[PDB]
Amino acid sequence: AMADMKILRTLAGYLWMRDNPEFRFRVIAALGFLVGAKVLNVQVPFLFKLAVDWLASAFATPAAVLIGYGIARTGSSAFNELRTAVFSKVALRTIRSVSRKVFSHLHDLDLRYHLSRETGGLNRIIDRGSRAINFILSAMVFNVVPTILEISMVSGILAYKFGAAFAWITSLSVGSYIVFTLAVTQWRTKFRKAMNKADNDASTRAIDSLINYETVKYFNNEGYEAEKYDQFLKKYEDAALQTQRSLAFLNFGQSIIFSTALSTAMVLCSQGIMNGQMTVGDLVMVNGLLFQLSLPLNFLGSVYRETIQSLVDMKSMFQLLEEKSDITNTSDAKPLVLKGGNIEFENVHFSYLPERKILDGISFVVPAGKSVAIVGTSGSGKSTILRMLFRFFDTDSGNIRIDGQDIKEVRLDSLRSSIGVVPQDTVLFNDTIFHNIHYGRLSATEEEVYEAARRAAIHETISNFPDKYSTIVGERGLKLSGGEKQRVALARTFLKSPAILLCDEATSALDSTTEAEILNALKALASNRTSIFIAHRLTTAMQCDEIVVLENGKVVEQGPHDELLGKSGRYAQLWTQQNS
Amino acid sequence: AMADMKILRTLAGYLWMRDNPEFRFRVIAALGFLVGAKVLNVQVPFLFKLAVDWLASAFATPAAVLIGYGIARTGSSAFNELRTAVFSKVALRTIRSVSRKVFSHLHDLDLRYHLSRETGGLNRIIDRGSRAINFILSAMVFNVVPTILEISMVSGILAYKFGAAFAWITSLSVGSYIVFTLAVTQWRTKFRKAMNKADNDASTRAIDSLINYETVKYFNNEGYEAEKYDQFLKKYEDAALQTQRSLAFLNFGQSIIFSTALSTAMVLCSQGIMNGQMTVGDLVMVNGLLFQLSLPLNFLGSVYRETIQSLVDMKSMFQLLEEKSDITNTSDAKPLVLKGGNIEFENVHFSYLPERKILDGISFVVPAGKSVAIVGTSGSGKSTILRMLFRFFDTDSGNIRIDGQDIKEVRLDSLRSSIGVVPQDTVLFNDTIFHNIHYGRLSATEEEVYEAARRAAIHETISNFPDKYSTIVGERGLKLSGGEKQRVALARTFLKSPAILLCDEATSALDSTTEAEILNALKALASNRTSIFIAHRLTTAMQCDEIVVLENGKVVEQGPHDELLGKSGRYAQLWTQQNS
Ligand SMILES: Nc1ncnc2c1ncn2[C@@H]1O[C@H](COP(=O)(O)OP(=O)(O)O)[C@@H](O)[C@H]1O
Ligand SMILES: Nc1ncnc2c1ncn2[C@@H]1O[C@H](COP(=O)(O)OP(=O)(O)O)[C@@H](O)[C@H]1O
Ligand code: VO4
Ligand code: VO4
Ligand SMILES: [Mg+2]
Ligand SMILES: [Mg+2]
Repeated sequence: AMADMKILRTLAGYLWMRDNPEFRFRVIAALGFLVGAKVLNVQVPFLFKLAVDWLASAFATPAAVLIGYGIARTGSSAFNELRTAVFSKVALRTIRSVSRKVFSHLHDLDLRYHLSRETGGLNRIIDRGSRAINFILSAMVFNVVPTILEISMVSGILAYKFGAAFAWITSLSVGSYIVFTLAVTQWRTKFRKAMNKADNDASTRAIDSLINYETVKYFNNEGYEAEKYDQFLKKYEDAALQTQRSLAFLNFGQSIIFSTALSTAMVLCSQGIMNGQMTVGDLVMVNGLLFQLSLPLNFLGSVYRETIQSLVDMKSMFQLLEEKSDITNTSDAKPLVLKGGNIEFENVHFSYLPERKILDGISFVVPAGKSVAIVGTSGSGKSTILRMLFRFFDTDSGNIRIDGQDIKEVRLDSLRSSIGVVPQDTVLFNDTIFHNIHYGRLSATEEEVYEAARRAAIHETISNFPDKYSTIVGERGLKLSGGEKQRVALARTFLKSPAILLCDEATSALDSTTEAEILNALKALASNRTSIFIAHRLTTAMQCDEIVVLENGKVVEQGPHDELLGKSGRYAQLWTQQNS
Repeated sequence: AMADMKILRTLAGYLWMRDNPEFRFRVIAALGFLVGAKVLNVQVPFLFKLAVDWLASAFATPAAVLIGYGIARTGSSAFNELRTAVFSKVALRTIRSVSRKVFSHLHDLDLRYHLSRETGGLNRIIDRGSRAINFILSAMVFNVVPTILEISMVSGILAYKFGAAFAWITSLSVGSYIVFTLAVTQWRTKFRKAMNKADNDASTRAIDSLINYETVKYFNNEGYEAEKYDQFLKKYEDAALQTQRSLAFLNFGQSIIFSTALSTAMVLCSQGIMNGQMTVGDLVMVNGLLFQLSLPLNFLGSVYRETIQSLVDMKSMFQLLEEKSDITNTSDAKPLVLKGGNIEFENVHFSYLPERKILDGISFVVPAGKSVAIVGTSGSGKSTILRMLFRFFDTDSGNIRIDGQDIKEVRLDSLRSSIGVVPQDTVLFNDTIFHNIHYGRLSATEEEVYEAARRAAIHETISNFPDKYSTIVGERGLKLSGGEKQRVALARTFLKSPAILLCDEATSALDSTTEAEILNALKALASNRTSIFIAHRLTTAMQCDEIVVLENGKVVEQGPHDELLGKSGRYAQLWTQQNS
């Protein structure tokens, strides 16, 4: 309950944004436009009644009255239609601002929220909530107050010409109506939540199946996905069908309470034909007044039903907005200043889950201007150090140091800009290859981009393409070949030119002859700055000065290439079979 | 225009599905429920008027009349609410069937449509269209005919008591109203299409940015995505703002034509106070009758506006449904029968685009029970043959033969089941690893799955996991390591056990010591059936009997390992530097 109150308060603050004085003029103009129509709408029946009465008692004068009636009809519609134009602008501006803020916060969220997300549920929630905000903004300003005022006016009219029992009857009817409506809305709130949960799951299942299109084409199991989607759609079918019947119960209950209220009103007055109310003029008055109470009352019931209905969909975003990143910067942060690349590890211990410990007692030092290569079993978690060094996941009980400085103390913005890393799996934007290669540094010019491709051994291949530097790379970089996709990612790091180089499985999908050229380029440019290369191939680690072997989360042997081969350790066995 | 007529005809056929006799009973019940309410609704004012007139001329009899008035009010609402329950069921069933058919056709579509799709536009279109069908189904059955009948009845009532000019005035007003409404709807149709196009682009851009989360976290360029999303949202803002004002023009035009029609009606009758219509009773009659014409007429205008509005969103799916796969099976197809794996190529020529030719004059033979390995430059397009052999893309001017049979003539279903391929890039479902490894063959039992993992060198690693055979693999298999993800894909092919094995970059992210065990398992199981291994590493091709070198789309050297080394060709140079 109090969570919804915070949601309404936050939305209300957006409407009354103090920064823009134009919005203040815009909102008050629409309100005055509504009250002007409401006053004129009341005046219209009075003008018509006066003309009819005057004509009955009795030409230019009726014509002017009929002309004035013409503008009155035009004026009532003119005020209403001209009112919604302004509020539409302010509501749409609020929609855009809220969507942009949600987008920014979603990208601000931590990595642990990702890698386990429901792809599709996020966009479905965003669309559903963005559709919901417009109605809540539109209805709240113009509908709640005038209807209550009209209800109060009609209540005062009915209080006039006291019947000494009609007030009690209508109070009881109103109380019963409110109780019934609140109970029905509270019951129906549960059904919408069940339907919403099923809809997101089907969408994310469909999107996952679409992502697995290559696998479901390689394997003949195509009907299984259709069957699962049919089951999810059947669940959504049942959830939606339950809601529709519940709506019919509310509508039937809506009429039955008013129908018996009208019946008991006519019965009560007919019971007093003699020794009581004897004027038949009052008989039509009570019927007309009750209808005049019914129409605004029915409008109020729809407004609350739609508001509580639309507010349920709103809880989906704002729960996501309350999510906070686990990793946060220190209250006092020092900018990262380094004159050389030195990395030190002091008994780092880290675990993805409390049950299993991946890293245990790993300690190594990276001298400035030197390259260190780590090799080992694929299950040893060698790449976890590279991910942890980038501070994707914070350390538990270990000390990590760069140039004699605390990485945790150092600001994240400064930390994530001095070093550059080549991803193990290359992902490319669905945009031009020129944009993909220029994403490394937007300040770079065309000459810098072209020379970077030459050292990546890709400019010659690009020159032979039908569209030089303009081919459209497909979704997730599927259109380009594996090797060329690998070369593109390396070119981004080359253009970025970071202080510390961290390549992860660089020469995996690359032929032998091109790898020799790439390694020579690395050993010339990266002489003055430290780098760390990780790869199972023995040829890339041979050139490195220092080689260590990591297995089962603990370092085994350290030293240069010559010492490792002589020691006849784990490294020697790996190189022996590779040479063959 | 005629395209929309086909769309309406297809939707109408779903409602009258001949297979289910229950639907026929369901639709006719609702129609009879509506006409019963309509007849009773007309009777209600007559009953009230009779009671008032009888009471004025003049108790148990009025009480029974008021009681009967009570059921009349209850009966009118009971028929209407009980009507919508059945049609909701049939409409939702139609929705589910249409969504399932669209899902199936989308997965039926060809590969060329994929790999260049707009991820997100598809789901947004599906959601928008699925929301649109319900209103069109609901409104068409119950709204078009009764409103026209009521309009005709009121037109006949106005034709009664001829004024000799009111019929002409109302005919002119109706014609002008229809012309104005059609013109406004035709003009507004363009605005909706512009808004719809912008919405899909923003969604697909956001989803692409979410997919590129790792890259936008590795590189500090985070604000660029927000700026692009803001620009797209601003375009959608402008497109939506243009629509809202156009709606206000229609509504203002709605009232002004009726307001002047009422004004000229009152002016015309007031002009004939003398020497004409002198009874003031007719003055209120024309006013009441005009309002009785106005309410159904306004309802008709809203129905057409909503129908033409919702039909624009419908064109999005049905254009996609008309899409047909480029590759189709032959009219007469023979089941694939083979006693051995023989593959023959006869001057195959294939090109992704007409500008560049990738494959030119490639001819090779794969003997039964033998393994052939191809190596070369990454840009030589060696993997295109494997993709083409699976008939993802049809050949242009080449002959491809399996066991002396035409692959094109052989049915696609039979062709895509005899052979199995390991993808170059491994994609895993967002489900349990047990389900991922069991996807190879649903008929396999638990024992077959467990023994398959042992030969994949992954059971030992899985046993040490916190959740044995129950860990949840993340989206696109990001949670698991590269090596373990590679091993999982191999286990699927092992469980499938196809007649022809085709591995693409199998031992890429795998340490040396595990690769020796895997290769030994391959050489024992795959002795009786042919296989093709492609990889840049020289150790995997050494064991193969026949080695060929493919560069620049043409074969260079062929023969066993010993002959290739002696020839001092391209293969010798590649192996020389690898040995070092
Ligand atoms: N997202 C994850 N969730 C659970 N366990 C993980 C995850 N990533 C890695 N591991 C564990 O870490 C080990 C591999 O570590 P990783 O850093 O992936 O090494 P590499 O990348 O060199 O294969 C595996 O045994 C696996 O169980
Ligand atoms: N989807 C594609 N669109 C355009 N060109 C492509 C596509 N896939 C491959 N190519 C071209 O084919 C060559 C690589 O072929 P490919 O079969 O990817 O070989 P490999 O997989 O061994 O790298 C590249 O030079 C590239 O230009
Ligand atoms: O040249 V490949 O992308 O098939 O390793
Ligand atoms: O063991 V790895 O997945 O970093 O090649
Ligand atoms: Mg490859
Ligand atoms: Mg790896």
